[PDB]
Formats: sequence, structure tokens, C-alpha cells
Amino acid sequence: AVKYYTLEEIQKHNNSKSTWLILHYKVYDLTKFLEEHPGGEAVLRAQAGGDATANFEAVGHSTDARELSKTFIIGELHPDDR
Ligand code: HEM
Repeated sequence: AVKYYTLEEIQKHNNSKSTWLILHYKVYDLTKFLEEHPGGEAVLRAQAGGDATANFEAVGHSTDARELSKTFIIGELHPDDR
């Protein structure tokens, strides 16, 4: 089933040991992706622990990038925090 994470819990994952971010209500664990991301590690680290949906869409990722992003989904933002 779907696992929910509250905004409070997501905010704790804003470091090198654990980098999580929110995109369109979905939670992504990008910890192991930081060094492979074509756009660099900095833009990810800076948005860690929060909603980066706007910044993500503002750069205009390709279909391949979006398809790949799905493999990093670990749950969704708790409904009451949306
Ligand atoms: C959800 C995980 C994400 C994946 C899997 C991902 C994947 C990629 C890939 C494959 C590219 C290469 C171009 C393309 O195929 O569109 C790219 C470029 C880029 N990404 Fe991401 N990205 C993710 C999240 C983000 C986020 C959250 C930001 C910003 C807050 C970001 C900023 C960038 C930037 C700036 C580039 C541009 C590189 C350039 O033009 O030199 N990405 N990303």
C-alpha cells in the first residue's frame, strides 16, 4: 500500500547521510543519486527536506529523466500536509 510521511519527518532528511525531497506530493530518496545527477549535487542538496516541485519543473526535465525519477519514490506526503 501507500506509505505516508509527514512534512516534519521529511524535513529531517536534509543531509549527506539522507537526502529526501518532495515532487508533486511524492517523496523521493535521492541519497544515492546525488553524485550521478547530471544537474549536479548542489541543486539537490539545497532543496533537501522540502518541496522542490517548482524548481524541478522550472528546469524542464525530459521524459527519460521523469521516468527514471520514479525508481526513487519511497512514499507520499501525508494528505493532511498537502
Ligand atoms: C527526481 C529526481 C531527478 C532526476 C531523476 C533528475 C534527472 C536529471 C537528468 C537525467 C538530467 C539531464 C537532462 C534531462 O534528461 O532532462 C537532469 C538535469 C538537470 N536537473 Fe535533474 N533530476 C532530478 C531532480 C532535480 C531537481 C529536484 C532539480 C532542481 C531543484 C534538478 C535540476 C536539474 C538541472 C539544473 C539540470 C540541468 C543540467 C544542465 O542543463 O546543465 N533536478 N536531471
